[PDB]
Amino acid sequence: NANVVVRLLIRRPECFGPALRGEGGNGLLAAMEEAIKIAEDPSRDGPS
Amino acid sequence: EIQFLRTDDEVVLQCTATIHKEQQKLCLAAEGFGNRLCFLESTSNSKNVPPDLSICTFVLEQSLSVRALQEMLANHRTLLYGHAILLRHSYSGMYLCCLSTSRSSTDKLAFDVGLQEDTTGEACWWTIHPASKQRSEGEKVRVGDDLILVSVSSERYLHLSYGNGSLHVDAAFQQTLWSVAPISSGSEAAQGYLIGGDVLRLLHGHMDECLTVPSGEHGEEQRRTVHYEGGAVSVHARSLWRLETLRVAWSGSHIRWGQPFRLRHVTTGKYLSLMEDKNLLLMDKEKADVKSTAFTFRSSKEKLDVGVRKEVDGMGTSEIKYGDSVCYIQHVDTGLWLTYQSVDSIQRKAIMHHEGHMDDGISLSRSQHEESRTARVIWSTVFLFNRFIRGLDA
Repeated sequence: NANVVVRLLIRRPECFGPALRGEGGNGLLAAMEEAIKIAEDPSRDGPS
Repeated sequence: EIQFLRTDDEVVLQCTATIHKEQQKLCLAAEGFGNRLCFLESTSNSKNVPPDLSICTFVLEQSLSVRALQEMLANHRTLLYGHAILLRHSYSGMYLCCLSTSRSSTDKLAFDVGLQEDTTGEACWWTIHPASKQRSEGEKVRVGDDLILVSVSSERYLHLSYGNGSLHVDAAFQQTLWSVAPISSGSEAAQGYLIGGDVLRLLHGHMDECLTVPSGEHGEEQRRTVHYEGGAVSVHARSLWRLETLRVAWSGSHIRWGQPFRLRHVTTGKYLSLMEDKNLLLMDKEKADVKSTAFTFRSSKEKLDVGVRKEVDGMGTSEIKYGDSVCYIQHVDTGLWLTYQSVDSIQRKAIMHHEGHMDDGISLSRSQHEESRTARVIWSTVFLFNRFIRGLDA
């Protein structure tokens, strides 16, 4: 059940999120820093 | 009734491009010595720029099932969908593979695609998956069909990188359909008969003068000229010529009388052509148009034509015989016959005359594989070492 899941995930790279899509994705490390900055920012964290 | 692609058949892998509103046709190419990476050769601009199919021709060596291939890794048949194929480059003799080392260009997971000497390992093998809904896993392989190839080693589709400024073949999970077109069939070929893409010498007269360019005095402008010469040039590399058909598909078919083609000087890499001054001059690949570079073989000196033939998909009739047959070259558009100037080693010039002399017959002699390979290596090496010298001079 693991090999099939990995094969499907790599077949559809959109499942990895914008950071890991591979189309100019910044990367996991930059993505989580961006998410932290969003966390401090009230406008993007909440619906407002 | 309908042909099926089988092993030991020489094929060219073709892909289509729709860049900038325009439908372009491309083929997979890779030089043997030097760069092992693979580039794309344009085939849609065949009229304006001649394609170089010698490095694009591939041979289908074995087709094995996935389980049989796995057992082999643990340790003349027709292609069937769902099998593993071993692609061998015709010129180099090496095998197509995934390199697993990438340029890291715009794709996180990409693996570059190149040529590999060793057949061991699963990197060389590729699995053929039919893409069309009509085609089902286990169907007979169609002559005209679109295939998606999956790497055995990396499970990455062979695709064209559309986003990159320069189009590149790469192995990734994004899929692109590839169309295979037969170039020739080795078994059905007849010995002693001219075929497309065969390196040969043009011999004239009993003195056996060979149509060649001047020697290695390093002057490109006068190397561009052509003349009849005899002596050791017949066993020298300058007398080597290759015949490329104007058609792409089934380009290895038996050449017939009145069939237009192109002549390329293997050592120089340039193509024979006729200028407006009614003089022969080798021209560059970029400016080598179909009109100027068109030449044909006609059985008899008589000017009356037999009309036109209908092009057939297959080897065809063995209508041209090596040595025994006597041929006369005529430019397709102008209709003129190139003849020796005769105004006087011998160094007799080649001129374009619609009357010509009585003895304008040209015999055909087949070059050896080793000599053809050596001439191609010489051209590909002199090009690189001229680029290096120019860079150092700058």
